[PDB]
This record gives sequence, structure tokens and C-alpha cells, in this order.
Amino acid sequence: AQVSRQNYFNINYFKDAASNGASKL
Amino acid sequence: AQVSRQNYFNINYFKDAASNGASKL
Amino acid sequence: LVVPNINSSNPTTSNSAPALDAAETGHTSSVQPEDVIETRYVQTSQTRDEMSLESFLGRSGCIHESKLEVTLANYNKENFTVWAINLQEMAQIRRKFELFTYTRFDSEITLVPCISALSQDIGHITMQYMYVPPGAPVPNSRDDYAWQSGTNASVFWQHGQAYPRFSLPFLSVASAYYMFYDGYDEQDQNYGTANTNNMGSLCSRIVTEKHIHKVHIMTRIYHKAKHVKAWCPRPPRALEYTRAHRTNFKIEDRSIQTAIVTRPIITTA
Amino acid sequence: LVVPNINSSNPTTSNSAPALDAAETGHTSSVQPEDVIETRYVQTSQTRDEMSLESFLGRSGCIHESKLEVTLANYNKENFTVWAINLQEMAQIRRKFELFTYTRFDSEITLVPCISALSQDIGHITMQYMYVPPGAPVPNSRDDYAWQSGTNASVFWQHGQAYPRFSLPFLSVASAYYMFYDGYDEQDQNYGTANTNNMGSLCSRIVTEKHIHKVHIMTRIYHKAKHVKAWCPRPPRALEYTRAHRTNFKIEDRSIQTAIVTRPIITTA
Amino acid sequence: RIIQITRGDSTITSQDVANAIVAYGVWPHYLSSKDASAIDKPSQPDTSSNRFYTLRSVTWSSSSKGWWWKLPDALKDMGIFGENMFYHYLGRSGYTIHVQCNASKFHQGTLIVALIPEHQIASALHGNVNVGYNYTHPGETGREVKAETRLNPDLQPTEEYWLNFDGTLLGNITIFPHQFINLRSNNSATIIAPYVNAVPMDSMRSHNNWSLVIIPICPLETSSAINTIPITISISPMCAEFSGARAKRQ
Amino acid sequence: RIIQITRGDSTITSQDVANAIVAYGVWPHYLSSKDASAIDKPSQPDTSSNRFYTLRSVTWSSSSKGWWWKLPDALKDMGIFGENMFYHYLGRSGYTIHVQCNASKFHQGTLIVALIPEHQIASALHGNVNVGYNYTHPGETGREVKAETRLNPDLQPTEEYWLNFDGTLLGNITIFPHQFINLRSNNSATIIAPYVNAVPMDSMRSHNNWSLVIIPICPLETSSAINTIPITISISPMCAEFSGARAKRQ
Amino acid sequence: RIIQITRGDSTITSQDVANAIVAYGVWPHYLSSKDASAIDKPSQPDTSSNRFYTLRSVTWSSSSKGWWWKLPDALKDMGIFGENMFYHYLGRSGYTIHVQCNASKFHQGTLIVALIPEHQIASALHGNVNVGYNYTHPGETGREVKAETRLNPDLQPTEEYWLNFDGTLLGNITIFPHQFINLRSNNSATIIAPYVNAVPMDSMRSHNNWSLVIIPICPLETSSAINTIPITISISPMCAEFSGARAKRQ
Amino acid sequence: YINSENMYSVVLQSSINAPDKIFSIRTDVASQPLATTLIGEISSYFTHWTGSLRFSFMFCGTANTTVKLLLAYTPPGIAEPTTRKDAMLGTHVIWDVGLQSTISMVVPWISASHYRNTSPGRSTSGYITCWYQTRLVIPPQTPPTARLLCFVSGCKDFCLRMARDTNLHLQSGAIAQ
Ligand SMILES: CCCCCCCCCCCC(=O)O
Ligand SMILES: CCCCCCCCCCCC(=O)O
Repeated sequence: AQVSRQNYFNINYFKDAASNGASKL
Repeated sequence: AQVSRQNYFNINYFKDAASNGASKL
Repeated sequence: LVVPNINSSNPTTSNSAPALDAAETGHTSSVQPEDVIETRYVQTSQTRDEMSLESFLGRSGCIHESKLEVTLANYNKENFTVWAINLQEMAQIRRKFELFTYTRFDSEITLVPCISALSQDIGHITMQYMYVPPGAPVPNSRDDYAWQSGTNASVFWQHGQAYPRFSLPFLSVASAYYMFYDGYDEQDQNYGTANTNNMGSLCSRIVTEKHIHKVHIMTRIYHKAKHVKAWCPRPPRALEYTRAHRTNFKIEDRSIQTAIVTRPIITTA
Repeated sequence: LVVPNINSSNPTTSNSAPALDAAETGHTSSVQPEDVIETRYVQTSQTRDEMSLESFLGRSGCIHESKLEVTLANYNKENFTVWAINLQEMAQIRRKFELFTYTRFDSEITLVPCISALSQDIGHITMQYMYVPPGAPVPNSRDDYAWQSGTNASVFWQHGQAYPRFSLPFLSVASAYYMFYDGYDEQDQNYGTANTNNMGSLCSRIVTEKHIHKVHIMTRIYHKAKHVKAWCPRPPRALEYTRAHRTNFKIEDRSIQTAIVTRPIITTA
Repeated sequence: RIIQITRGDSTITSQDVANAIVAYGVWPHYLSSKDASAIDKPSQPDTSSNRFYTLRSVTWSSSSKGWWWKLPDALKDMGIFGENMFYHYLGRSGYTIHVQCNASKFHQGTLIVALIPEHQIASALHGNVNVGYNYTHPGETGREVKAETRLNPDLQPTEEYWLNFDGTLLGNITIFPHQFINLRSNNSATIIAPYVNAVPMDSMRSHNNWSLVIIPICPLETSSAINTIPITISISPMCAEFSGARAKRQ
Repeated sequence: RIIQITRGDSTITSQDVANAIVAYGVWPHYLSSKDASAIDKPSQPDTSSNRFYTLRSVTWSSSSKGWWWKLPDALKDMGIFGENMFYHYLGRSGYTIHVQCNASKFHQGTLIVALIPEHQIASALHGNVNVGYNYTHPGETGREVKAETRLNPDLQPTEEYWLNFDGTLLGNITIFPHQFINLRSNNSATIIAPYVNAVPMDSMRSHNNWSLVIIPICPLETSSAINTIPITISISPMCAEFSGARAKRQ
Repeated sequence: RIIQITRGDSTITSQDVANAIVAYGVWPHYLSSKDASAIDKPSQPDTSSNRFYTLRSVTWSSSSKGWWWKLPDALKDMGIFGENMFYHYLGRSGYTIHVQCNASKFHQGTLIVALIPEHQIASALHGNVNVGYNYTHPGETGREVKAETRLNPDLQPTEEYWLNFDGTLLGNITIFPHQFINLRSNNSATIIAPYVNAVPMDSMRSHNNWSLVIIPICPLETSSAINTIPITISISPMCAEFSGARAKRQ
Repeated sequence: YINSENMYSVVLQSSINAPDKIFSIRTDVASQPLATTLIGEISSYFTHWTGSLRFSFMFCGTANTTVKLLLAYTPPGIAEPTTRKDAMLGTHVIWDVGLQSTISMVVPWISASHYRNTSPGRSTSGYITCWYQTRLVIPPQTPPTARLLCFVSGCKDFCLRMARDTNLHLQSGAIAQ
């Protein structure tokens, strides 16, 4: 799963909701 | 192999049954 | 996330005045550059991304430095710290959040252990950090059974191990952390955010057993807010913070010093 | 994993009483909020996930701290520890599991070596940890051939190497680890879980050869239960544990102190 | 440029207003079957409660520096509302706040009318003091900005208005739901406020969700005979809800 | 032969009852858009009001001759209901009357429980006397049948129970909504009463639509240690409605 | 609200019971071809074994504090069952436990009847003592809660009932298969127990899979002539299975 | 009664002829004395909780013995009700003992917030008072006292979170191998 900001990959290696990186907008 | 909890990847890098992470429910 | 652009404007001679309004309404008057001046036409790139909530509080800051002083002798008796958890302790941080009446978010806690050596050597030091929830048994010795952490969350750090850090799911029992609280106790007491934002407490203790070298542990604690929402913005803090969980601010025998710089005369800045 | 929601309830005037039951049955009486009170209607989010077996015992805790004291002189003769393996040694843990009559699960063992320095220097220290099964030859010296670990499982740790840790497949020769045991020996002796839960023993020994600096090794052992099932829940332990593999609890010249707090009068808590 | 507000068995007018403003832009409503936690049939007294309740007029002069009241509480004595308030542990509501104050074409002066959420004031003192329940619970009278020694300054809120009472600057107050009464333009202000707070309902007693604040930003000047005018306050709660039916607390 | 009655945040039981009886056979309801005359939005406090209100237990003995209370009034102090009662001119409601009284297989005795409409009692005197407001407005305590001189017998209701208090014979009392508590059979009675009266709503104060009456038709006899048992009363109003919102009368 | 239990050549009744309860909710059965490890043709004596075996009635008084027996063992002398028990190394079974105890409408008192798995009691002493085989192997008589010095307290189980004998609080005992005999309501309890234990079968001698426990939670009070009633116990094993056929051990 | 069964029972008098309190307890699951009960003890391993509670009461007196109690939960925000009036204005349940020994009744989760602290400060979940509705009544020849038991369990509703170490139990000084 990869995207476009202001291309890169980023799935969540972690099982818990909080574990995850910074949100999008 | 990736899923949804309370999306992330997780195969088992390990050959033995016990080696594996915490179970699901 | 983009900013609107600026449109050519023209020599208005309208019976309609947009510039004239009334603030009484309680509204911010809707007037844009073009409205008032024959303007250019500008394609704006400018980005508010950074001006995003998560972009603001989404930065790691310090909230607490918990210094533990190693005492060889009564080793298994002292040599443990406690900290009632909260953010109200470290202005920088505090102020930001204190920007809004409520906030909701998960927390990424990051640690920075510092060993100030005292004997000519450090040796091998191992720290433990048990997050202790309200109700959980509080450790009372460097050897309290409590550090068996059979259900509690504890994280270990030793000399040479890289900065520890973990993640924490928005706690509280209500939709959001209260930044302020116009209310009291079930016992009409403690007018303060203090009523609610008991989160439990953080505890550290050196594991390394009775040894030789007197030394000091200076674990600093750092916090990034994740997955953020907030409501009801409030004016910023104007002066120094006195105490936690209180808005108080009047200081022992000293001026009420704002931030406003004074001047000689208004007809010159 | 969700909790049911709450349904609007209404002014019952039934010939049918659900609230009236009899505990004699041995059953927990089936009555829900609505049954007894004109209730609201609530959409419940609340999650029992965390309230999951694996979520409980699925946390790493300490079960044993095995302190080894380096003695320069007779170096190759002592300087090795032993530990008869079991969980019955470290309340926190013990109590939880002691929640059920049987448990089955694999184990993740995590290690925490701590070098308490004694000479002005540590030098280079290397530990070995041989898991020694029941029947396997027990080491009797810092240099027992046994530490050739030709079939045994041994794991090495040195100063600077990050916490070691490994995984272990549910052992035993029956479907589950016995938490309790209302039985004796083939020789009517030892009424205790002790009959079964011999797992063999854990052994450590510093590899680093005869050297200079007297020092101490404080390897702490930590255990997370994985892939968990359990049956027949029992009441929790009420007081302190006396000894392992025994339910005993009466203590040398001291009160039978529960946890119940006493009060003045029932018509006031 | 006019206005007629009706609630319960009560109706307000004002021959001249700035178009009232809505709290954070959310018209008040009952509690969501989805959000609720009070698992019992809430009581909604409706026309009896959700009506207009007129306060105790305070007197503005060329010397007045400010006043405030906290919500709920204020209307702790006002009919069923008040009653229902104590008789139930929990309650929820939003209100319509209508602040009125006439004068004449021959006066000048300006008031900031501002409703504040979780308005935590600050005791006026150095070190471990707090605020005394009794003091943030004035009732209909409210607090005046009186600068002249109190019986227990150990639990007195700051009498420092311009600091919004909490270490924030007046003037960065507009960040809240607010209007201005500017005698020369309007003669009354109005605000409608939904329930705001991080839980479905909260204790009517232990806590004040709100906090109205008025301040003469612009001193009441006049060459007229009357140099002291009154400021009346009228409030209607809306969507009045109570759970936890029991005895009346005191 | 059992029973569980739930109202507001309150629930009653009785492991043994005679199947409660409905007032005149009409289950209570709100006011008809067609009948109403109160041209204002009535207030319906619902779970808060329409709940169970337990009285003040009176003591029955081998010597007790009777008691009564009047409705409304009785519950003039009982939460919102009471409050809403005075704060509004007009009100309407029906109630659930549950009279409970346990004893034992080793007692005997019988009580007539009867709810009376427009129950006009008669002062106990010869010529131009009337009854004194205060006396037909006892509150939760009710009137006991005390035969021993009163402070102002000039306005005392007759203490003549067997005459139903009004020149009608007890025994032709059953013509009203009634049950019997016969210790040897049941242990509590119950009645549900709609609004009855020749107008939509009436003054909660000036008038009592109802009037419960109990009478030991059959003396409490026993060889048991306890020869005095209590009689508790619990009442839930239903479909609570008030119009004419104003100040609280005293 | 009745009951008739039949097993082998034996049948029980009880004109009044609380509907018996099943162990962990699993009706007993023979050993799974899939689970078994005993690689020999098990013996199933059936009607001869799987029958009702009545114990030795123990006497309850206003002073009795508790009793227990362990299963198997208890029925170590009871016909084929007992015999087959020793003659085979291994055995498996579940049982039907029927605890009966009549009294009268004129008594009061309450017993907790609870079946416990792997019930490891605790010797009543400080430091390295254990429990003595002989003491957790009473037979049909069971253990009484006798608080008065034993011949070898060095291997005596705690006589501390309320601590469930094992450092768990009585009252958190219900977490086990249990019923209550409450004289005023029922007059006997019943429980059916499957084989529970972490292996197919286990030594009939070396180990007691179970452990019944009774405790007068509520003291036997009465004004009646008989102030001491007996408590009888009757047990039927079910699905009786033995492997490891050899000589009879002693 | 502290180290006997008798702490689990409550006694009632045939001699009491009035609206008298009989006992009361805080509601918080890990409140005393609940704390030590299964649920309480379990809760004592988490920091948060929410749900309704199921309290059950069993009469034990002779079969011929009658009574009518009043079980009342009073919402926090106020203090222990002193009179029966004061009590019954809250959520309650009039219990008639007749044939079925028991009578379960519920403590509706009624919080300002969603979850609550397993370990409470000065904050409460109200209490559960117990009153004489009638009078414990017996015949001639009968025990004049009555045992009354009390249990607790969580409703379809109940739920815990935030895993943490238990306090209802400790270890000071090592265990012997
Ligand atoms: C063990 C790590 C502790 C980190 C806690 C972050 C929680 C923030 C709660 C905000 C409460 C406050 O300060 O008002
Ligand atoms: C070498 C690592 C040892 C870890 C052993 C975990 C096995 C747990 C067995 C439980 C037996 C008991 O304590 O009753």
C-alpha cells in the first residue's frame, strides 16, 4: 500500500491500532 | 498475508510452530 | 491541502459595501483582498499541510525528567522513582495542547536514560520502567514484588541499548482528555483538571543488584501525540505556569508580566 | 470481539417475574438491565479483545532471578548456577495462571543479564545458558563436558549483546500443564504439582576464562505465554505464597491476613 | 435587524440586535442512542424546563469592570429545571442565552458577551491554594469584579478580568462563542449553545459545562442623567435531560 | 398468581397477589387533542415523574379502625412530581397504587382497599361547619381514624369510618375500584387509575381527584409474637402532565 | 420441580430439588479413540459399576463447620467399582453426585455443595511440611472439620474451611460446579461430572480427579426437637473404564 | 466476623419493626468489599471498566418465615442515603420473599463517562443500601433471626480494559523451592 504527499510504501508491521504511524488528512 | 484488528502484514519468518507471534481470536 | 488563489479585481463603484460590517454579530467579517483593492491574479502553491493538527502536536516533546539517585546501602529499599503521569508539567508541551478545551489521541512515549557516573567506573546498569495504572500496587522498594510486572507493562533499558520507546492508546474513560475542568470532586474539592487526569503513575528502578559504583540515572521522557483531534480552541497561556492542573499564575512577590512589550507612544511602533 | 448493546425497555406489569430466581440451582441468574428498569437504548462499542485469555497471560513477566557470584580461585569448579524450572516461584505470574486448573501454551523466554562490577573494571564476560532436560547430565563445574551442549539447547550472551530471548513449545507429556494436583507419588509421597512439573533445569556458566576482575552476574528470567488455552477456573490466591508446588500458606508466628479490609459497621462503607 | 425568540411559555423580543450566534455552529439536541451511556430512560420535562429563565439584573457603571456566571448552577433554583437538576445525578442540556441591555442614542459603551466551555478560573494566589466550591457556585447573582478583600482569599478566584481569569489575555477571548453589545448599535445579544463536554451527561452539581462572561471593554460614558444602566440576563435551557433518578441532594 | 410492576427507575414485586384491577377499566393516557383546553404545550416529565413513590408505612393493630389519603396531594413532596405540581397551575395524571402488607400463615385479617373519586367527606358536626383545607391535605402521613378530640373540631372531618366518611354505608363501598387484602390469601393489592374528573386538567393543589381508603373490615387477630404489622403504600403516577408554567406556589 | 435418577440397579428420588447441574456442561462419556493412549481393550463393567453407591451419613449441627471427600478413592470399597479400581492401574470415569438432606418447614440453614477438580489442599503449617497420603484418602467417612489437635499435625491438611482449604476465599468458591441446599427451599442437590483431567485416564489410587466439598454457610438453626440432621451422600460413577489389568494392589 | 463464613451472611430480626437500614456497600467493582469477589478480583487486573452489575440475594430463614426487603442503588453525585425515603427515590427493587429464595437485581452502569477507574479515588459509583420494607415475620416456635446472602456478577453489559497488576495480593520476601 503506497501513496503521494507534498511514491512510497507503508503497511503497518504492528497489530495494535496505536502502534501505527502518523495519520493522513 | 495481512489483516484488520481493534492493515498490516505478517508472515512467519520462523520454521517452528512455537516461534510464531501471538495468536488471533 | 491547498490555499485558494487570488483573483484579478476591478474598480468597484457598487451600491453594495462588503467591507462595512459589524463585529457585534460575534462573526469574523468576510472580506478578501480583491473586495477592497484592484488586485492581481495569483496562482497560489502555498500549503497548509504543516498547519494540520497532527502536524502540530504530532511532534515529540519532553514532559518529565525523572532523576534517580543510586544509594549503595539500603540498596533494596530505595533506589526507585515515581511519577504521577501528566503533561501539565513542562510548559512547551502543555501550552500547545492547552490551546484547546479537549483533545483525543494516542501517545508515543520515548525515553532517554542518562548515566552521570560517580565512581571512576559505570559498570553495568539496568533500568526498569513499569507503567502503573491507578489501582495497581505501587512499588515501595527496589525489590517490591510489584516489579514482577505479571500484568503491568514494563520496559527495560540498559547501558548501550538504544533509546527505548513505545506506543500508548488514548486512555481516559471519556471521549477526550480534558485540557481544563470547570468542576470539583464528589466531595466539592480540588477544582481542577486534577479530578480526572489521574492516569496512574510511572515507576523506574535499577535492576542491577547491589554493587560498587555510586551513580545517577537521568531518564528523560518524551511524547508525540498521534491520530489527533481537538475541539473548542482557547486563548493561549499568557504568562508562566505556576502549578499543574491549576490555571493559577500569581507568583510570590513578583509582577504580573505578560509578554506584551510596552512602547512610548501609539503614534510610533 | 463485541459486547451486546442495551435495548430500550418498557413498563412491565407482567405475571412473569425474571428477577426472581434461585441460586440453589447452582446457576447464575439470567437478568439484564432492561428486565428491571425502563432503560435507554445504547449502542455499545466496548471491546473484550483485551479480556482475551492470550491477552492476559500473553504478557511477559519475571519467574526467576539467578544470581551467579564470580570467584577467581577454583574458577574451574564453581561459577555455575542451577535452577529447577517452574513458574511457581514469582507470585505476580503464578497467581494469574493459578487462576485455572489447567493451562496449555508455548513459552517465550526472555533474558536480562546484569553485571554488577566489583573490580574497577568489568572486562569481557560471556555467559552460557544451557536448558537441561530431566535426565540430561547436570554440569558440576564451570568446565563440565556438559557445556559442549552437543544436543542440548544452549544460548550465549556477552556484555553488549542485546537481551537474549527464545521460544519454547509447550512441553509436558499430557495435554496441559497442571496448575494444581490432588495426587501423590508412585510412592504415596509429595502431594503436589511437584509430581509432574519437573521440566528439567536451567543452567548458566561464565565462559570467559580465568581472569582478574571479581564481579557478579544477575540474569533475570522473563516469560510470555503464547497460543493459550485454559480450563476450570479456580478462585484466585487469597494470601501470600509460602512455598512452590504447595498450596500451603500458614506462616511462622503471624496472622492469617487476607486482603479484605475490615470496617466499623455494615450500615456504612 | 429584529428578533423574536420563543421557548416554553416564554417569548423574548429585541427591536434591535446583531443576528444571534450559534455555539460552535451546532444546534442543540437530545442525546444520541449511539453516544449515550446512561442506560436508563432519561426524563425530558420539555416546556416546563426548556423555558426562559430571567436572572438577577446587575448594574453597570462607568466603574464596572466585569461579571460572570457559570452554567449550569446559576439556574439551580429555577423551577423544575433546578429541581430536576439535584433529584438526578446526571443531566445534559444546551441553552439560549439572551443578554439584554438598553440605553439611548446618547450613551456609549461596549460589552463583550462570551460563553466559555470548561472555564477553569485561577485562584488569585501564590502557591498551593485552590478555588472554593462555594465561590464558583454563586447562583443567579453571579460574581462581580470586586477589588476589595474577601473572607478567605485563600480560596478566592483571581479578580483579574483582563486576564480572562485564567492566564489568557482578554482580546484573545473572541476565540469563544461571543457577541458585543455596543449601545450605539445593538441593545442585546443572544447565543444558543449545544451540550459541550467530553461525555454524554455530567453531574449538574459537581461541574459547570459553561461559563458566561461579560466585560465593559468600553466604559459606559454619558452626559445623560442616568449614568448607571442595568444588564439583564435571560437564559433558556434546551433539550433538558436527566438520568439517575433518586432523592434530592442538598 | 405473581406480579412485577415497573415504572420509571422503579420496580415492584409480590410473590402473591390477587390480579390487580384497573380503574373503571380504562388504562391511563395523555390528554386528547380533542378534549384539551389548556392551549399551551403541556410538560411531560416522564420517567422522572411517572415513577414509584413509597409513602409512610402506617401501623395496623387489633384496634385500628381505618386510614385514608387523597390524591393528588399526598405526593406533594415527592420529587419533580411534587415540584412540577405547584410550579404549574394545572396538572393531570392517573396512578398505579400498590398497597403491600405481609404477615404470615399464622395470622388472620382483612382490609378493604378502595380508591375513591371526588371523595367528599363530611365534617363531624351539627350545623354550619365545613372541613378545613389543612385537614383534607395530610400529605404522605394520611389521616388516621383517631377517636379522641381534635384541635378545632369545628373543621374536623367525621372520624366515622363505617359511614365511609360521607353518609354512605361501608359495604356498599365496593361500588368503587377496590381490592381486598386478606392475609390468609394475598399479601398486597394493586390498582391503576386513569385521570377521572369532568375537565381535562385541574388544579393539583385546590382539589384531590382521588382518595384512597383502607379499612380493617376484619380485625388483625393472631397468636404470634408480632401482633402489629405495618402497611406500606407505594404509588406511581402515570402520564404526568402540567400546564400553566409559572412560579412555585406555597 | 421434582426428579428421578436411575443408574444400574438403583434409582433416586427427591420430591423437591433445584434442577441438578452438569459439570462444566459436558455429559460424561467413554474415552475417545482419538484421545486414548491406553493401547489395550479397556473394561467397562457397566450396570455393575455405573450404579449408585450410598456413603456414610455425616451429622450436621448448629456447630458443624464443613466436610469433604475426594474422588475417586471415597468409593474404594464399593463393589466391583472399588475392586476394578485397584486391580487396574488406570481408570476413568465421571459420576452423578446426589447430596440429600431433609429437614422441615420449621428449620433454616444453607449448605454449599461444590465439586472440585484437582483439589489441592494445604497442610496447616509453617515451612517444609506436606500432606500425608493417608489424610487425603479418608474413604467413605470423609474429613470432618475438627479443630482439636491431630496425631501428626506435621502432615495435616489445614482445618481452615472458609479458606477453601487451599488459600482461596470461600465465596469465590462458586466458580466451581456447585449447588446450594437451603432447607427452606430445596432438600437435596445433584451434580453430574464428566471425566476431567489432562490425560485419558489416571491412576485410581495415586490421584483424586475430584473432591466434593460441603459447608454450612448458614448455620442450622431451629426451634424444633431435632436440632441435628444427617446429610447423606450418594454417588454413581458413569462410563466406568479400566486398563492395565493385573493383580490387586493393597 | 472477619475470618469466618459469617462475614458472608447478614442477619435479620423478627424484632425490628421499622424502616431500618441493614447494610450498604460502595459500587465500584474493586470497591470494598466487592473487590475480593471473583469479579472484583478480576477487575483488579485492569484499570478501566464499564457495565451493569447483577446482585443477587438469598433468604435462608425457615420456610414459614416471610419478609419484604428493599434493595436500592443510589446514583453517585450524592452521599449514602440516611432514611428509606432518601434511598428509594433512586433505582430500586422491592423484594418479596415467598417461595423462590433468590432475587437478582441490577446496578445499571450509569456513568458520566464510558469507562471508570477499577481503582477509584474519592469518586464513587453510588452504593447499595438495604432496608426493611415490611418486617421479618415468623410463626410461634421459629428462629427469630434470618441469614441473608449476597452475590455479584457482571451483565451482558460489563466490560474491562487496560491490563495491569493486581493489588489484592502481594509477595514480600521469597518463596521456597
Ligand atoms: C508511561 C507513559 C505516560 C504518558 C502519558 C500520556 C497521557 C497524556 C494525558 C494528558 C493528561 C494531562 O496532562 O492533562
Ligand atoms: C529454560 C526456560 C524455562 C521456562 C519454562 C516454562 C515452562 C512452564 C511450566 C509450568 C510448570 C509450573 O510452574 O507449574
